[PDB]
Amino acid sequence: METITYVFIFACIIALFFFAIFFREPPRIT
Amino acid sequence: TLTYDDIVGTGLANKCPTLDDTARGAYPIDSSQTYRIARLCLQPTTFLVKEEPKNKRQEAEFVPTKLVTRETTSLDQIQGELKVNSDGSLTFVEEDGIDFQPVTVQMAGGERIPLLFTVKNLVASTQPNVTSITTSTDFKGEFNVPSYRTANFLDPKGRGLASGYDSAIALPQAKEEELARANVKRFSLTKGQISLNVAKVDGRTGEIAGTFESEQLSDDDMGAHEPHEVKIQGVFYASIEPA
Amino acid sequence: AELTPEVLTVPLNSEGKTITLTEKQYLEGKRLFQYACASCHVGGITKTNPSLDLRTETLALATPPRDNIEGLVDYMKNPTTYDGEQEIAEVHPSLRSADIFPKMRNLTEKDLVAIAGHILVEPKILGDKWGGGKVYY
Amino acid sequence: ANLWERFCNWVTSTDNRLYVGWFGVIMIPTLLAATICFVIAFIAAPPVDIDGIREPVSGSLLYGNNIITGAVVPSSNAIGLHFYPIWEAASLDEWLYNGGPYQLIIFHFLLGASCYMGRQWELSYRLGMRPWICVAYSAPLASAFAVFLIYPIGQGSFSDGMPLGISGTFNFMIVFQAEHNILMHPFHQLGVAGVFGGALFCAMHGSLVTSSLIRETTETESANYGYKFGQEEETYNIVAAHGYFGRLIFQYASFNNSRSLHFFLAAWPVVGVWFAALGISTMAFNLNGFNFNHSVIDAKGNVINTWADIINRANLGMEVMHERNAHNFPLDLA
Amino acid sequence: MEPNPNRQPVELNRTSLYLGLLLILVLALLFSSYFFN
Amino acid sequence: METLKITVYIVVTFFVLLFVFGFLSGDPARNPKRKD
Amino acid sequence: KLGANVGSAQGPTGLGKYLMRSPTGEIIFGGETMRFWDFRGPWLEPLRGPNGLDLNKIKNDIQPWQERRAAEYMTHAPLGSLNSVGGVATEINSVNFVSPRSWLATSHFVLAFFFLVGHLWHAGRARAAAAGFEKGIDRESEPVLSMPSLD
Amino acid sequence: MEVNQLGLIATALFVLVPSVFLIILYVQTESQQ
Amino acid sequence: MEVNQLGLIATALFVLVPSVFLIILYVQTESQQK
Amino acid sequence: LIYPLGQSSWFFAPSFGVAAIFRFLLFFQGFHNWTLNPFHMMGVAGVLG
Amino acid sequence: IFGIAFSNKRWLHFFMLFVPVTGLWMSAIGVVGLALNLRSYDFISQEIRAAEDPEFETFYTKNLLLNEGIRAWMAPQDQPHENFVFPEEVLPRGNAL
Amino acid sequence: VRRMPAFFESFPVILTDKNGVVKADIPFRRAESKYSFEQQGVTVSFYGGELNGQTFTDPPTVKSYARKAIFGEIFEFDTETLNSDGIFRTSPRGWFTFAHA
Amino acid sequence: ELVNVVDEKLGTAYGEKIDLNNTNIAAFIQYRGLYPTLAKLIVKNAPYESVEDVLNIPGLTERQKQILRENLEHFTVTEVETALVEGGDRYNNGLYK
Ligand code: CLA
Ligand SMILES: CC(C)=CCC/C(C)=C/CC/C(C)=C/CC/C(C)=C/CC/C(C)=C/CC/C(C)=C/CC/C(C)=C/CC/C(C)=C/CC/C(C)=C/CC1=CC(=O)C(C)=C(C)C1=O
Ligand SMILES: CCCCCCCCCCCCCCCC(=O)OC[C@H](CO[C@@H]1O[C@H](CS(=O)(=O)O)[C@@H](O)[C@H](O)[C@H]1O)OC(=O)CCCCCCCCCCCCCCC
Ligand SMILES: CCCCCCCCCCCCCCCC(=O)OC[C@H](COP(=O)(O)OC[C@@H](O)CO)OC(=O)CCCCCCCCCCCCCCC
Ligand SMILES: CCCCCCCCCCCCCCCC(=O)OC[C@H](COP(=O)(O)OC[C@@H](O)CO)OC(=O)CCCCCCCCCCCCCCC
Ligand code: HEC
Ligand SMILES: CCCCCCCCCCCCO[C@@H]1O[C@H](CO)[C@@H](O[C@H]2O[C@H](CO)[C@@H](O)[C@H](O)[C@H]2O)[C@H](O)[C@H]1O
Ligand SMILES: CCCCCCCS[C@@H]1O[C@H](CO)[C@@H](O)[C@H](O)[C@H]1O
Ligand SMILES: CCCCCCCS[C@@H]1O[C@H](CO)[C@@H](O)[C@H](O)[C@H]1O
Ligand code: OEX
Ligand SMILES: [Ca+2]
Ligand SMILES: [Ca+2]
Ligand SMILES: [Cl-]
Ligand SMILES: [Cl-]
Repeated sequence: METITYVFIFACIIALFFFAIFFREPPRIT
Repeated sequence: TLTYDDIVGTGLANKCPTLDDTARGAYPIDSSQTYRIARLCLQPTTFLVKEEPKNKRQEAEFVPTKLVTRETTSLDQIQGELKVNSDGSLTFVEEDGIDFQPVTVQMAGGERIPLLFTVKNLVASTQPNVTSITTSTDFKGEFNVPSYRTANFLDPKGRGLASGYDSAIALPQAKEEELARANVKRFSLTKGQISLNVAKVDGRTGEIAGTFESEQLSDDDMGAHEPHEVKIQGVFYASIEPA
Repeated sequence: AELTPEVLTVPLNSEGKTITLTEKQYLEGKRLFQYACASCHVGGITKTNPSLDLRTETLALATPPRDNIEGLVDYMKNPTTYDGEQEIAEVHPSLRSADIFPKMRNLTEKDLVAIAGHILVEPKILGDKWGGGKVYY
Repeated sequence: ANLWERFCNWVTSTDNRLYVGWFGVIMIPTLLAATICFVIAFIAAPPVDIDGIREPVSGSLLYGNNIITGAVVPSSNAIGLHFYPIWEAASLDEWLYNGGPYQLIIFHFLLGASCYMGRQWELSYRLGMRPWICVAYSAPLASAFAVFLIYPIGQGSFSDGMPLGISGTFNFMIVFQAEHNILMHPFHQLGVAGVFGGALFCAMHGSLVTSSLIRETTETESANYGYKFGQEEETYNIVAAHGYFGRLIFQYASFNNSRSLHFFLAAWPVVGVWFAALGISTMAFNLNGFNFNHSVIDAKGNVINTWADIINRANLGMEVMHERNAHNFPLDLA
Repeated sequence: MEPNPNRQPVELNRTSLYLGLLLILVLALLFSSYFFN
Repeated sequence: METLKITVYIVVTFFVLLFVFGFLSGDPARNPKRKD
Repeated sequence: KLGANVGSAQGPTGLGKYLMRSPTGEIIFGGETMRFWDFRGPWLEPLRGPNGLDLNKIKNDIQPWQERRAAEYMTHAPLGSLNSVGGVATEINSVNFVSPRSWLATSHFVLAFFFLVGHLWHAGRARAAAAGFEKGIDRESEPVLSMPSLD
Repeated sequence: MEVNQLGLIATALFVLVPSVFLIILYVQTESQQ
Repeated sequence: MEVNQLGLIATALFVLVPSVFLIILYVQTESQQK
Repeated sequence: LIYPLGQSSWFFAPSFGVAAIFRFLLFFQGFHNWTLNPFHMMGVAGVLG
Repeated sequence: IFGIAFSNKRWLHFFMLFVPVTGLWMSAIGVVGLALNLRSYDFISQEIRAAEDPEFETFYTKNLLLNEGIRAWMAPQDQPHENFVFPEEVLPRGNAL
Repeated sequence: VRRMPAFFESFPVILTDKNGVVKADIPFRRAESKYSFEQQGVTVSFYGGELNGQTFTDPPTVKSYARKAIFGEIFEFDTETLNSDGIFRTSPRGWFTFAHA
Repeated sequence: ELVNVVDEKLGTAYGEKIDLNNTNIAAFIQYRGLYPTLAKLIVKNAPYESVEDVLNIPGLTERQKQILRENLEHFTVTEVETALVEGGDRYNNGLYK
């Protein structure tokens, strides 16, 4: 159970990196 | 005829010397002379470990294992007296040499089995009436297997036999009876058995070679757990000389 | 506390004749001990053989006794094992082996007396620290 | 256009979401290999005989670690500086016992990070920027080289490289103090002034700019909406910022040249961290911290301890305990 | 990217929130004994 | 292990050749300003 | 010399206390120095044979010059402090020693490192200057403003 | 009582996961024009 | 490993409660008339 | 202030000096295992960050 | 280069304040615990396993041995008011050193 | 028995006579031990409490009580009811102080 | 069944005198004339059924036997303990200063 927990949190962080980079709010000059 | 630099890093330094297929002669034993083994070498080619099945009934078998400690396993530069006995048998009495190697092997599924592969204090004798050592000669003997770790060795919590803590200091108010086997270190000393089957003899040089099989217990981690039974098979080399 | 004539008075021989070293003598001894000896005997231990130290009680039980100037000077000319049985100049710095231990080449009798005097005075100052090793640092 | 020319155009393209580039061609596969092996080893690797004494140390989660205690453990002391790729092992089991993952990880990581630094040069050139961001990154890069490569080289073993784990890092630090008295080394002292100073100037600069933002928003809005990405005008009043800081200390202690200011922010932590890296890299060849042990002596010759001597007592504890089964002879000489 | 014309807003009115929370909380009250067993 | 060794050697050589021929392919001219 | 049989002496870990095997089988010295078995020097090679260190030569053939050299080299290991106190970091003051090898390796690492940084600094600058943007971005002609958005 | 030790986490997520799904949907409905 | 039997629920709620708070806020910001 | 006030006396506060401060670090390693502390680790992240 | 970038200069500068300021504040909270010896000294699961299993070792158990060395070797000179006398034979030490 | 100060997670076992002179200890390295309970014939006798009037001479037993004496007076504990792990915790005095500081 | 055999040994004459059958060789330095020459012979020729059998080592000189007699009062013998004599430990037991 602990190992699952640590790996789960880690996996979520990598998922977050993907969305933060590729699905970022795009920078727009206005 | 090779130098260190020819050999360094090839793996050849862990191999015992061999004899040509033509070495099927006979090395005369002069009952009047004194003799020595000036060099005994033992090179394991297989480590087998006896499985421990759940019900004693069904004989447990020795199964093959994977060596994880590399080419560091051979015994060599071993010497000692080669006695001629009343009945013409010979008795090798090991005096000294590189007569032990720690070895770790791994069972199918990953369990590691450290052992002190050794012939320490070997006394091994042939059949009676060995007027000449030939490819019919055999040696059968017993040897001692001291604890894999020696008395100073400290566990990862600092506990030891001749040094170290004598309790689980990280559990200051734990009851101590349940940790006695881990807390009180013990030093094993057991017997192993070996047979050396002579397959080649150079009657001129006094060199012999063959195969061996030894049986001995593995590491018990200074009494923490039960040891396993190990069978080591390999090849050997010995050079005999008038002493 | 001071480095007094009293502190500086040490056995010259086994009969209990003493010599009072001068301060210059003490300081020359320290300096020469560093020059010739401290690479193995820093602080009174012996790095290449930790079983034998330079504590005065240890020197006293050496054969011949080494707990005096003359014993130490003799050691520096012709060193022996602790029981006196083997001469060890081939592997230990001495006047007799100055050919192979060149830092011994220019040492005078007065220099050896000085090194000997340092060895006997240091424990009177440092106590169990002298020959004690890292436990006493 | 040629097939090769189209590919070169794509590799060096300014319009890829992540820049690739020629350094990128080496960086991408090496970092991916290091990362994949790191994650699998941190989860599932069996214990590793780091000190070559058949005493294997468990680093992985599945073998009883948590995030804090887990590590990819350094390769065996028996290996030393020998190159130990997977194919030099008889089996993966042997490779795992002996700490093969650590070598594969560190060597790919150091190559991939060196190429990261080149890539920062490369993109700056493609974009018409000035070229020295890569020079600032050379400070942490040099420090990673110091702990994973230069230190092992000096000491003769990758078993003495920094472990890839949180508690293992602390182990490395404590043993280093015992063996080098690094706290007493002026390059580590410069490192500290670099990172404490870096943090102080970071907070300072942030607070000074934030203090002087021009009012562009109402009370119910985040002030951050008062700046639009790419606007021409500066978003704060540097004269007001300077007027505050100049009076806080005295006028001449304050920067009103933003270029000098930003140069200083770069240079202070970068130079300090170069010196930290050079501390580890020269303690690698055992030129160690200042040793004032028994430096102070009274009229008689009694040692009068100083705080240096108390440090020495703590260092002794670390020294005598570390790798408690590894030393047979009285001096730890590497 | 050109906008996707298939996108639609989603809604959950307050009554639906309350009905839904009641379903979940009562299901939990019913199943929790079996989960603890 | 031999097959693994050859595979990695091929892989590494492939990428290293990309890097070298890549940077030989008119790299100074791949900037937004002066191209000679 | 005291009587130890050095070839058969098992140390605390199970490995030989004085002598063990390298990973390819050569006989080498034991303890932490197992990492240094590639070392070769004239005081030691007389003890080495085709198998590595030769137990017979060790037993019978070590000369006093070899003993002297080993003692000298053990006690001049290249460890010492910045103020030239020779020995491990916990050593007391007494011996004024830092090996020339430590001096020369440390100095040249430091110099070689700053020279890599000088390389990057000047190589980057020479590219920027040859291309005409080493003084900054042309406001009237900012290259990124003419590139498509990343997203 | 010797209950199943996963009972607590099973119960807690059984409640929280769908409750929070609903809350998310409700709140963004309220915030629509 | 004999870990604390509340460590799982504590970690889960530690993650879930604040993450859900942020998700609620983000989605209702997106759904506001743009 | 707080730290020595929880301990036996001011003796255990940091002394004001370079080596004295290094001693204080090493005391905290040996007695408090302070590097294991997640509050220290967040401090590290802030300073290095 | 890195996948993300600042786009808002005000946020950039506020974050420069936030990061080191928050870090120092967290370190202070830890020290307030240490005032009471309320340490993160141990992981209990590690110690239960290690006590029962003398082949289990991690970097965490390795560091505790170093700490035990530090306390025994440093305490007599560092805490003179305790008048500690630790006979040579009680000092924790590994082999040889 | 020399008592454990609060600072120490672990502490050696050292016994001194009434003038503070060391008379016995539990050695870590044994090869140069001079003060072992075995060399010094240390025994323990209890007065008051459950063990009143009892005397122990078996050195492992005497050493076990000496390890307890570093904590002060010696108690019998039920470690089963709560599956107690043997590692000290603070009281509400400690928790209150921490949270409020 | 679980006793530490080294601590037990400390409760025998091994804890009081030099045990000719078990004690590490450096102990012979405590008395005049025993180290290294007689020390080596004594360890090499162990075990001894009684202390006085030490006088019978082959090849001792007449002066050696006399030095031995002078030091019998500092010697003992106890049963050989495997833990103390394996590993070459009588010649180097991992302790230096
Ligand atoms: C990666 C390495 C690393 C890093 C980056 C840090 C970072 C930090 N450590 Mg940790 N430490 C480490 C490794 C590290 N540590 C290790 C391995 C140990 C062994 C356990 C420790 C032991 C340790 C201890 C024991 C302490 C820290 C503390 C700290 C914090 C100090 C913050 C500060 O600036 O105080 C500097 C002081 C201040 C900011 C106070 C105000 C200073 C005023 C403004 C000075 C004014 C001076 C004035 C102008 C006059 C100057 C005169 C001049 C002549 C000198 C910071 C989070 C401290 C902490 O947590 O504090 C809560 C602390 O007590 N560390
Ligand atoms: C009871 C009685 C007697 C009462 C009497 C009281 C009384 C009236 C006294 C008056 C008499 C009197 C004045 C006596 C003086 C006594 C005295 C000397 C007291 C001691 C005071 C003392 C030691 C003060 C310490 C001062 C000190 C250390 C100041 C800091 C200096 C320092 C190291 C600064 C860092 C160096 C430096 C160049 C930093 C710049 C980096 C930085 C912050 C960048 C960020 C930044 C900067 C900008 O600039 C702007 C723009 C922006 C954007 C920005 O990011
Ligand atoms: C024994 C005696 C011999 C001593 C010799 C010692 C040798 C050491 C070499 C030191 C001399 C080098 C000086 C270079 C100056 C410089 O950088 O100019 C570049 C700019 C120009 O200044 C700017 O000057 C500008 C004009 S111009 O560029 O100079 O033309 C002007 O526009 C601007 O307003 C003004 O701020 O300087 C600045 O930006 C001012 C910042 C303050 C100093 C920054 C440099 C050092 C920081 C690193 C410290 C690291 C150590 C800490 C470790 C943690
Ligand atoms: C593995 C990962 C899994 C993650 C999945 C998590 C998501 C699960 C969400 C499911 C919850 C949905 C509940 C919707 C609740 C809800 O929205 O109801 C009201 C809703 C009315 O919908 P309308 O068509 O009126 O549309 C209004 C819209 O605003 C709704 O979006 O009707 C239904 O959804 C029909 C079916 C449910 C009818 C349930 C009523 C139950 C009555 C009370 C029962 C308990 C008491 C019993 C006493 C004995
Ligand atoms: C070749 C590719 C190499 C790198 C690839 C992977 C890099 C991943 C980068 C971080 C992505 C996540 C960002 C989320 C957050 C996010 O999307 O930020 C995006 C945000 C955008 O900034 P703006 O200025 O545009 O923000 C506008 C503000 O006004 C909003 O109010 O960037 C920052 O705030 C920069 C500072 C945060 C930097 C955090 C760095 C984190 C490093 C990693 C730490 C965790 C390690 C755990 C390991 C287990
Ligand atoms: C290392 C190479 C050494 C140097 C330099 C010096 N000595 Fe030494 N010393 C060394 C060893 C290995 C031994 C033991 C030798 C043996 O087999 O017995 C010694 C011994 C001594 C002694 C005897 C100590 C005792 O308790 O009996 C003395 C008095 C002594 N050494 C003095 C001495 C002096 C004065 C030196 C400098 C001139 C010196 N030694 C250098 C190793 C080394
Ligand atoms: C741990 C358990 C977690 C469960 C998590 C569940 C995730 C729930 C995701 C629901 C997302 C709803 O998605 C959201 O829909 C709304 C409308 O409803 C969209 O909103 C769009 O339409 C609305 C309404 O006409 C306009 O005012 C708005 O300007 C427009 O953007 C949002 O742009 C979108 O972000
Ligand atoms: C993506 C999967 C990679 C992880 C593979 C883990 C190694 S394989 C793993 O090894 C263990 C010990 O050898 C065995 O006990 C176990 O049964 C086996 O599944
Ligand atoms: C039978 C053991 C030998 C006698 C010495 C026991 C010390 S006293 C002993 O201490 C324990 C903690 O270790 C308590 O849990 C227990 O209640 C108590 O009986
Ligand atoms: O391996 Mn890691 O650590 Ca560098 O010192 Mn030597 O070796 Mn080991 O001991 Mn101390
Ligand atoms: Ca046959
Ligand atoms: Ca229990
Ligand atoms: Cl360690
Ligand atoms: Cl060693």
